[PDB]
Amino acid sequence: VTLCSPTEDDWPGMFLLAAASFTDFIGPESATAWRTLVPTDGAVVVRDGSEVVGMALYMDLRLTVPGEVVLPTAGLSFVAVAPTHRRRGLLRAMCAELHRRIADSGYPVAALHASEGGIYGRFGYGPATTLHELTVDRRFARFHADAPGGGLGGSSVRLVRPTEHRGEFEAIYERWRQQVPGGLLRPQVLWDELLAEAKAAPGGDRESFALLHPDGYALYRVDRTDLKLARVSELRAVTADAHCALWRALIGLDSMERISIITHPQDPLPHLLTDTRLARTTWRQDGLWLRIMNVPAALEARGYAHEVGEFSTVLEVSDGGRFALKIGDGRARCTPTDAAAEIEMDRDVLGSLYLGAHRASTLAAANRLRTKDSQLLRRLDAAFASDVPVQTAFEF
Amino acid sequence: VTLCSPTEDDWPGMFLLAAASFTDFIGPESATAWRTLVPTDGAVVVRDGSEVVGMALYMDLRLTVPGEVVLPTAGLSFVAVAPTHRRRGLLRAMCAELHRRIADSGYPVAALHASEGGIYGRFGYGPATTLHELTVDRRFARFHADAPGGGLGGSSVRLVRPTEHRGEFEAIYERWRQQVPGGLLRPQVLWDELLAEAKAAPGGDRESFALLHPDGYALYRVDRTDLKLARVSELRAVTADAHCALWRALIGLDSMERISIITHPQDPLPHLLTDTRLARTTWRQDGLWLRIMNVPAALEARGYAHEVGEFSTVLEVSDGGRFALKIGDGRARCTPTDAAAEIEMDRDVLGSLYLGAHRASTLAAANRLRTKDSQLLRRLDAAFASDVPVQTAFEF
Amino acid sequence: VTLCSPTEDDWPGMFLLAAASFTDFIGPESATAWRTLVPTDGAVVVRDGSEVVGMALYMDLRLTVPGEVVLPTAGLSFVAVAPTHRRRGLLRAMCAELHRRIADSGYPVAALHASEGGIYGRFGYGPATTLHELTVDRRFARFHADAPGGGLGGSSVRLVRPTEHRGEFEAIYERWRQQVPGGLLRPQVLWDELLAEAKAAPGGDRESFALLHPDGYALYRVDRTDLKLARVSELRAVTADAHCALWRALIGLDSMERISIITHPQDPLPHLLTDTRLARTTWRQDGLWLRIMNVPAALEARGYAHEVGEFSTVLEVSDGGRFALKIGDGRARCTPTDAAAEIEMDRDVLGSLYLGAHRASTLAAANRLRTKDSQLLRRLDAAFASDVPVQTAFEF
Amino acid sequence: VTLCSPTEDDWPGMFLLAAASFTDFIGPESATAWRTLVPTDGAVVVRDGSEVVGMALYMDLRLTVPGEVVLPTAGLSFVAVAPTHRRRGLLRAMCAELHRRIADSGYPVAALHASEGGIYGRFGYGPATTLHELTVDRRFARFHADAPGGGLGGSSVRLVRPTEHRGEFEAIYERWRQQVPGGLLRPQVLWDELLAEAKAAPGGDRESFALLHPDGYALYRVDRTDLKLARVSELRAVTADAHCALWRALIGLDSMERISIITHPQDPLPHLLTDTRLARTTWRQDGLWLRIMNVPAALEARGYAHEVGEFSTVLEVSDGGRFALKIGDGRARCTPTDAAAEIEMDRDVLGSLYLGAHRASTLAAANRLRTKDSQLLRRLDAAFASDVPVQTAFEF
Ligand SMILES: CC(C)(COP(=O)(O)OP(=O)(O)OC[C@H]1O[C@@H](n2cnc3c(N)ncnc32)[C@H](O)[C@@H]1OP(=O)(O)O)[C@@H](O)C(=O)NCCC(=O)NCCS
Ligand SMILES: CC(C)(COP(=O)(O)OP(=O)(O)OC[C@H]1O[C@@H](n2cnc3c(N)ncnc32)[C@H](O)[C@@H]1OP(=O)(O)O)[C@@H](O)C(=O)NCCC(=O)NCCS
Ligand SMILES: CC(C)(COP(=O)(O)OP(=O)(O)OC[C@H]1O[C@@H](n2cnc3c(N)ncnc32)[C@H](O)[C@@H]1OP(=O)(O)O)[C@@H](O)C(=O)NCCC(=O)NCCS
Ligand SMILES: CC(C)(COP(=O)(O)OP(=O)(O)OC[C@H]1O[C@@H](n2cnc3c(N)ncnc32)[C@H](O)[C@@H]1OP(=O)(O)O)[C@@H](O)C(=O)NCCC(=O)NCCS
Ligand SMILES: NC[C@H]1O[C@H](O[C@H]2[C@H](O)[C@@H](O[C@H]3O[C@H](CO)[C@@H](O)[C@H](N)[C@H]3O)[C@H](N)C[C@@H]2N)[C@H](N)C[C@@H]1O
Ligand SMILES: NC[C@H]1O[C@H](O[C@H]2[C@H](O)[C@@H](O[C@H]3O[C@H](CO)[C@@H](O)[C@H](N)[C@H]3O)[C@H](N)C[C@@H]2N)[C@H](N)C[C@@H]1O
Repeated sequence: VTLCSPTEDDWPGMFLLAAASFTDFIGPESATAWRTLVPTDGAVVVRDGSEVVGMALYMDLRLTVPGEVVLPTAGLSFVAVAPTHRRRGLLRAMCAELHRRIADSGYPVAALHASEGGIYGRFGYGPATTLHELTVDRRFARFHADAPGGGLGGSSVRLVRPTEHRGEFEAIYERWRQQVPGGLLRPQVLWDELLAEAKAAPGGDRESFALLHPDGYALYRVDRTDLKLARVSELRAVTADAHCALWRALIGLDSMERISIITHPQDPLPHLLTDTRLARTTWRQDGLWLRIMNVPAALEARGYAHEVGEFSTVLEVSDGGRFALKIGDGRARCTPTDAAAEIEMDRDVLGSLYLGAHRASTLAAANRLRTKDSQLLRRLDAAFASDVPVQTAFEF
Repeated sequence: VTLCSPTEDDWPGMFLLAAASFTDFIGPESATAWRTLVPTDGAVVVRDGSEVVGMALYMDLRLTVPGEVVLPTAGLSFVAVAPTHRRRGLLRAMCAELHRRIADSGYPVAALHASEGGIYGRFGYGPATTLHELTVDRRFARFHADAPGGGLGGSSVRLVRPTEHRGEFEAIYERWRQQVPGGLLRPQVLWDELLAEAKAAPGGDRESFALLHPDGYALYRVDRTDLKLARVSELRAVTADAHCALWRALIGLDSMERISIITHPQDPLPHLLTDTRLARTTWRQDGLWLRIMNVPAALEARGYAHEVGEFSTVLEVSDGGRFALKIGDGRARCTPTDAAAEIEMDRDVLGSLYLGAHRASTLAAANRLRTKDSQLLRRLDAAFASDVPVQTAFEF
Repeated sequence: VTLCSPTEDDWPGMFLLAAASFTDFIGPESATAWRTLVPTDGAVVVRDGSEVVGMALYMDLRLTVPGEVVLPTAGLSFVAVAPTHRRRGLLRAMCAELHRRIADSGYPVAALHASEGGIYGRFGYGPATTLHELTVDRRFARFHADAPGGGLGGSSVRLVRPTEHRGEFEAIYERWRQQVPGGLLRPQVLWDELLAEAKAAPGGDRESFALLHPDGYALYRVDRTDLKLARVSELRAVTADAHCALWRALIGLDSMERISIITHPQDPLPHLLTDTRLARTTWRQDGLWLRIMNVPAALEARGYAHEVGEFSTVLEVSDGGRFALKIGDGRARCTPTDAAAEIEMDRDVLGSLYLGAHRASTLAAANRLRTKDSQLLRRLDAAFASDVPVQTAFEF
Repeated sequence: VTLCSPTEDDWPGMFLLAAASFTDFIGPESATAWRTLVPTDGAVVVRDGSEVVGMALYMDLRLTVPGEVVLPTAGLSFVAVAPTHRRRGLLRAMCAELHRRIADSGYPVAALHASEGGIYGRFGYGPATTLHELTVDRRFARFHADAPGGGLGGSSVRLVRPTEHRGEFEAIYERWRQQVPGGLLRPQVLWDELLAEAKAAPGGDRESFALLHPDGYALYRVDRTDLKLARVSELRAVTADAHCALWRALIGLDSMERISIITHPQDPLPHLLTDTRLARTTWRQDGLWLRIMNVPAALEARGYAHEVGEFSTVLEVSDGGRFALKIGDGRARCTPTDAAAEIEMDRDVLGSLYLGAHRASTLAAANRLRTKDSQLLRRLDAAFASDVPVQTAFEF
């Protein structure tokens, strides 16, 4: 039982572990298209002797952080251990090895989508974003008088087939993912897989449809079993007008009873209607997890709030070291130090705070970050707060 | 069809309307005990001729706003129109007559709990707090190493009967309601009714039990049909230690599978556990609704964030007039004016912003509040943000 | 095992059988009030030897048949055989004995409400009325432009306590039950029990409410578990304006989501709304069962349609004999004969046709009534067709 | 916003609008086969400017009315508007244009199947047939002694594969559709679609089977998820003997617990069983909708009841003129007039009455048809009543 990099002979064996560990595994076909994003020396395997019984890999992704700064991010995926080799310490060996490779490759941050909220708590990964499923009873849904595009006249939204307007979607998404914190770059290979999942599979999902705006798009599909529910798989909108214009079209679906969308907590849809409660939050869960690899490099690259007063403090990470942090006028200075620490927090506590979805005061009451200065807490709350609402791009 | 104040002969007719309109009507018995909080001329009735076919009233309450300031608040309750006289315009007359009396009684703000999120949107009421039902699978629940009171020793929490410790609960709640925004003063009569609902009703609710801490308490009861669920009806905790100590006791219930609590979104519970995903938000809804009656009086009495630069702007309320606002050092200056306005919003929009549950940027994207200056928006978001997270006190 | 009339000592044993056989047994308390409607030698018991192990009785009722004629009707009720003595022939012995007593007392017709549609098919009882449960989604419900009382002004419907208006309910019901086919007389003892079932029972049903009109009333209650459903237990309307005005009030219950009512197939409610489909038929079942005791007495006393041409024919009942029937201008002559039979049907087939709920053409297609004259068949459909729609009064 | 006839270049765009608006859309393949029934200039489209956003068409169909007379009927189908162009008045323009085209082609009546019972209420369409689902628990279902084919002997029903016996099915249906009111002519192209849906689709419906009587056929299939329910999609029987013969076969399916069938209210199935209540009506809805295009041409071509006295009256339609009607001996005379009106009804009210599914007394109670003569009402009920029970043919 040892650890090494995989070969071409290992890939048929890696699909077998994937299909048995992941129920939503996209088959042996699509995993090759996802492989084009995995860099060389970006995957680890464990053999027994010998059959492959452990695997874990990261992808080269581009995550947008607050202040429209794009960071190279290691996207952890395909992390699976055979049921016959658990409790031994294969995950502990694989994840510790990959982080060593991620740190050598020069990645400031590492990210993943968790299957459970307890596996990746100690590994330094913290829930950085929040998924927020909204379900709208569209039969009662009526827009507020203040909602944009209230008058009569040719609406700027069109009902189009998703595969026939690909070039337009790639352009809109690119404009979205650069200005919205949490946005990820979608390469050519990922549009290939997303657009192939739009056509109706025999015995699977229904045919997807698209609503097209010059500054946004809605990618929806009717549920296979619930023929009265339209499930919006994707909603990208650049302008505030584009968001409202796409929803007037979505509630326009007179064939449907309900419209469901997995979105972000600060979605302005509830206020867009007369009855705010008609946009019910049916489901809430953490989305994208973050592990800050390079502490000073990640904190400096992020954009902060201009509203907060200029302050300086010494921050301590569990086993990441001790860092001096200077925040003022939107930008931050971060350099390694050894002066007396004011705030003490674990590696995963910084992960949650980074994108600004979780307040430090909330984590302080939970005693996840410790400080004797209560005024410093109020300043970290304001400084880490993102100007543009945090969103989850896509699952990987 | 005429509107007037109720006499002693009207109450028997009023209880008829109340029982036919509200399914959870406490009965003609308990409604008289709730009446002791309604001031003279604080109720209105509509008769047909003659039987009463429309009623509305408010209660004298004390709401705590950001900055530990306690405001006199009109608590709109018992608002019902007979099913034989709907679409006739009885509510429009009654609510207008009560607001008149509320303004003449010098109340800065009015408050209610909505049965539907669309009825009171036009009357100036906006969702001021947010409810957040957390269901924790306690079997999988394990506390984080950072959680307070992690070591062994005699726990300061006791399992006591709620009716036998009334003096302690009243003392703890009074401390809680004064320091937490959204907190309401609970008089002698409401404590009488709360403890009356603790005892198990024949064929109804089960017997309530209490967990008592020197600085907090937990009121819970087993669900009538779900024998494995413990429903925490009330959780009040003054100190950060008390919150954690009470939750160790609640997860200590080895008889139960799940512990459910209706709380606020900023609850530190999920971070207390090793698995944050175990504290599942099963239900989300608006709680307390607010209508600002006296605009300058309400805004000046409120405490604001220090972590924002001093600014001044002219705010306009759709039909409430025009006001100049100066925010600096956590306090605000507000007086009526007629100089050009920089921000335009409806009366209900201010209600949502007041306690600081909703951000101004979110309402701006929904075009509920309008401005040309985007810098002002960022400042309004930070200034209105509550330091101590907002909580819903009780339902009325 | 012997059959005889019951004494005073038998009653405590009868209530044991009733409680063990009927789930909705009103207890030993209320069954004594129902006993005041059972005439002397109108009840039979079967003892073992000695304990009572079989019971059956009939009540002196007054059924209104087409043409506003009221016939004294024996109402079979409390028919139960102990589980320890079934498949023995106790029911066949009891029912034959009661049919002897009914015919000796001189009742033209016999009536019951069946627990299964197969037990009383052989005994001569046929499904005489059809129950029709309509559940209306009142949130979507909007009245048609042609619906009576569709303007502004004081509505003539009141929301009242049912127990405080007994005098008016009895008066309206009496006017209703006399003009509507299938209507039964309700004695003082039954109004006693009806109003006693209106009050809220601890762990049972909720408090019942009433909507009163000069020419009609509606008794409704919110379901014990479904707090968004209001069940109309009773809707007596004399005039067409009363029916419409009560349904404006019923849909006026803004507290509820759905209004359910068990009524008749010829209810004008669906056409009273803009969308006829909003009044969905959620449940269909047979109501009152009818067995003609005296074939010539019943057919003569009934009222027939004036539209059909005058015809004379000979009909035969399987074991009831052969009768010549002369139908012309509302009234009919029925005298026993030995001439050639043109129509042949079982005793229960006449029972179904009598009130005019089931057409003869439907039974002829099923071969329940036989004839070689198809022109005679069309004349039977028109003649037995009730001018005023057939309704079920109350269950017994 | 322009309305015109569709070209060949419009069809790919029309399929997109069809698939998005209809969930049960038969795909771009099958819609071409249905288009062989759409006559030249029998379709309309609305373009934006240009993309097609509104569409509506009618099919050349042959409906059988009471009296075995077959009328050419325009079958409205594919009527849909884009979700981006609703509340604009596209349906009002399209339907009015088609009604203008239908009248020019010389059609007496127009027909459709509605998605909601409120959209086509004002356009002149009324519920003309009634759907009636019956779920029979075949485990308890035992046939009555009077039911045809009682004793032993070789049954004249066979279990056959539907695709191998196309010739007989077309022969039986043609006999059925000509003698039964509501019967539609099913051309060569529609039998292609019906038999193509018989084969088991991967992940969809299961293999369809057929029961063949020389005078009737039964098309059934086991439900996708409910492996104990046999869904009878089609039951056509010419003789009353065949109807009973097929049901002995259907209840013969010992693999099933329940047999469901969407039929008509006057189905003689319950009277075939010893327990009439085993044939439970689980579902009840309106079927075919009829708009009378030519008032005198349709009324004269219909067969009326012989069992009614001869009468003459003047009928009006709100905005469709005034007509003199004379009914006697089964046939009617109708010519446009301007003499004082006796009966006043909307255009859709006549549609409901025409096929004889809805009684005039019920519609007069709901004030949908007004007359001061109550005697005239009783005669309209008897005259319009169809001798042969009305049935829904197929869904279009
Ligand atoms: C695959 C995998 C992580 C388990 O491998 P494993 O061999 O049990 O992991 P290890 O033995 O190295 O465990 C190391 C630590 O992680 C924790 N851990 C591992 N799997 C866990 C799980 N499913 N839930 C909670 N904690 C887990 C253990 O508590 C352990 O702590 P310790 O060091 O104090 O003993 C595990 O998640 C699994 O089997 N899941 C199914 C496949 C899957 O869906 N993967 C997740 C993709 S995001
Ligand atoms: C009680 C009550 C307001 C009904 O009275 P009503 O006579 O319909 O009220 P009015 O006719 O004065 O309504 C005036 C306006 O309020 C709106 N409105 C009133 N009740 C409403 C409801 N239940 N939902 C949505 N909007 C409502 C109407 O749209 C109307 O607008 P308009 O002025 O443009 O016509 C109504 O809320 C009700 O019946 N609710 C059930 C009883 C209850 O539980 N009370 C509410 C507790 S929050
Ligand atoms: C009460 C009662 C009928 C049972 O008595 P029993 O001794 O089984 O009746 P018998 O043996 O005299 O049955 C005589 C005939 O009636 C029929 N019958 C009796 N009970 C029946 C039932 N529950 N369902 C269908 N048919 C029944 C039998 O087919 C039998 O026919 P047969 O003479 O060809 O054998 C029976 O219905 C029962 O026990 N029900 C529970 C109490 C109850 O609810 N009463 C009925 C209210 S309508
Ligand atoms: C197709 C269609 C009716 C939408 O068109 P539309 O542009 O909204 O119709 P219009 O704006 O011309 O509406 C005209 C009238 O019809 C009524 N109406 C339109 N759609 C309606 C619906 N879904 N339900 C009830 N009423 C409706 C409106 O009340 C309006 O009345 P008004 O003249 O008093 O304002 C609509 O049914 C739809 O979008 N559904 C999806 C496709 C479908 O299923 N069609 C029905 C096939 S049978
Ligand atoms: N317009 C504001 C409305 O507020 C209240 O409704 C509210 C009820 O009062 C609430 O009931 C609560 O308050 C009542 C007393 O009013 C208590 O008896 C009960 N235990 C408690 O749950 C219930 N939980 C929610 C409901 N919206 C008033 N009853 C009616 C009034 O019209
Ligand atoms: N063979 C005819 C049978 O009719 C009745 O059953 C019927 C019950 O009497 C009915 O109960 C009704 O009648 C009883 C009184 O009999 C009322 O107390 C009750 N509120 C009311 O619902 C109930 N709704 C239906 C049931 N089939 C008799 N109880 C028993 C008798 O054998």
